[PDB]
Amino acid sequence: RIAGVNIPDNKHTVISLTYIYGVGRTTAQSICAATGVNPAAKIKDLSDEQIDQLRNEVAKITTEGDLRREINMNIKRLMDLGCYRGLRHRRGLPVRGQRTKTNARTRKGP
RNA sequence: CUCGAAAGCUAUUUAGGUAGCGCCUCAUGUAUCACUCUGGGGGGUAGAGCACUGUUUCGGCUAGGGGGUCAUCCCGACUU
Ligand SMILES: [Mg+2]
Ligand SMILES: [Mg+2]
Ligand SMILES: [Mg+2]
Repeated sequence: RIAGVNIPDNKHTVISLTYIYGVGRTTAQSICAATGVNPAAKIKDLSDEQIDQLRNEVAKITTEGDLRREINMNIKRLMDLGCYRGLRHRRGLPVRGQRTKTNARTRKGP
C-alpha cells in the first residue's frame, strides 16, 4: 500500500527498499541510480513527488503477493510430472544433491 | 315378651388394649327420605387406535460412516 508493503522510517533508502520482497540489495542500488534518489538521505527527508518513480520500478520486477504464487507453480510443475527433482520435493528430502545420511536437518526439523 | 349388630376408618411405646366417627337400642322434637319414569350433567375405565411417547417386522428411496476401493509421493474418485 505504501510501496506494496509498509516501509520503515529513519533509515537510508537502499535499506528501506529491501523489505519490498522481490528486490534484494544489488537491485535496489540500481533503482536509486535509475531514478536519482539519494540513498544517503533518510526516507523522511524525501519528497512525496518522486515516489511514483520508485513505485514505477515496483511495477516492473515482481510483487511478493504474486511472487510466491508463481514460484509455487514452479514447485507444482516439478511434483505432478513425477520427475526426480520433484520426487524428493514432495517428501521433504534435500534437492540439489546434498548428503542425506547425516546433517540435513534444516529440511527435516528437530 | 318387642327390637337387633360388628370384626370398618383415623391416632397410639400401638398391633390379642383403648378412644372419637360408621353400624344397634330407648326417649324428645322436627319434616324430610327410599324405589321407578321423564329429564339435565361432568368423566377417560373395558374396548379400540397409532396423531404423541416408546417398542417391532418386511420393502422402496436414500443422507451417510465409506465396506469394497481404479486407487492417486499426498489430493480425482473407479466402484457400490
Ligand atoms: Mg326380628
Ligand atoms: Mg394386648
Ligand atoms: Mg386395553
